[PDB]
Amino acid sequence: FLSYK
Amino acid sequence: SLLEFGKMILEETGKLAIPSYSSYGCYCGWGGKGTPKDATDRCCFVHDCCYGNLPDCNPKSDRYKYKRVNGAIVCEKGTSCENRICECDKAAAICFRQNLNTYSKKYMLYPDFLCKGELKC
Ligand SMILES: CN1c2ccccc2[C@]23C[C@H]4[C@H]([C@@H]5C[C@H](O)N4[C@@H](C5)[C@H]12)[C@H]3O
Repeated sequence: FLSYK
Repeated sequence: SLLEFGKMILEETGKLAIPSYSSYGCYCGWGGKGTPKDATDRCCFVHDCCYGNLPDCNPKSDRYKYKRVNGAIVCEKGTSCENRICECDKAAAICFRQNLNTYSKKYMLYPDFLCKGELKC
């Protein structure tokens, strides 16, 4: 939940 | 895993990992090439380097546990890989908090050809 940095 | 990293960033900066940090500068997100555009980009470069020190680990999918002692991020005992992955993410989250003041929207979706140069960790 909401990351791929 | 990216699940913990993203919650960490949101808690720390208030910004959502995707799309605030998923395609920022030359190192935040996919790839790694060129000269970090700014402090926030340096945070990602160092983070990338941090993962680089853990060859036989899997930072994107290996989940770890962490708690917050008052505001402090505290990594909990897990496997060796989970501990080191957590320390790498923690540092980036703090680094992100520490450089919010210079976060620049002109660096989101930064084009690839503008990432010129090399930089050893
Ligand atoms: C080899 N190492 C590098 C050697 C020289 C310059 C840059 C890099 C890394 C650091 C970081 C990132 C990906 C993911 C991993 O965390 N690391 C690897 C590949 C690269 C990539 O940018």
